[PDB]
Amino acid sequence: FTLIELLIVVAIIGILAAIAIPQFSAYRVKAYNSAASSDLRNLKTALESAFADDQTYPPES
Amino acid sequence: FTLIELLIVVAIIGILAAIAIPQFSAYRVKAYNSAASSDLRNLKTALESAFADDQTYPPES
Repeated sequence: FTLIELLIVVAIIGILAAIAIPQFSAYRVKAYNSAASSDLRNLKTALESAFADDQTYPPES
Repeated sequence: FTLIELLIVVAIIGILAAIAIPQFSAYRVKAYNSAASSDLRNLKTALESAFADDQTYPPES
């Protein structure tokens, strides 16, 4: 509308364009880690189930 | 408790359910036999006692 109105908008667009976007890197690597430790604690039950069938842990591959 | 704990129990119940139970058949037939041979060796003394009373073995039945 008025030149002064178009001077507040550009003064607010500048504000709302920098709101300290956080580093969402550590908060995701923790999920990837806790998939692998879960997966290992599960894998152990398969190994120690298979031993109590065969008196041996499985052959590799 | 834990699934692995319930995998050792079933691995031991299977063991303690097959411990080579022996054939207790010959070890009992020997007792039945040695009752009858004892009984005969006793019965002979009654026959050969009764002869030395009557000059005869008993009539049958």
